[PDB]
Amino acid sequence: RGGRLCYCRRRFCVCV
Repeated sequence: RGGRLCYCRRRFCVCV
């Protein structure tokens, strides 16, 4: 429920 994941683009990632 809600949201929780880390996106990875190029050579850097980010959470929420």
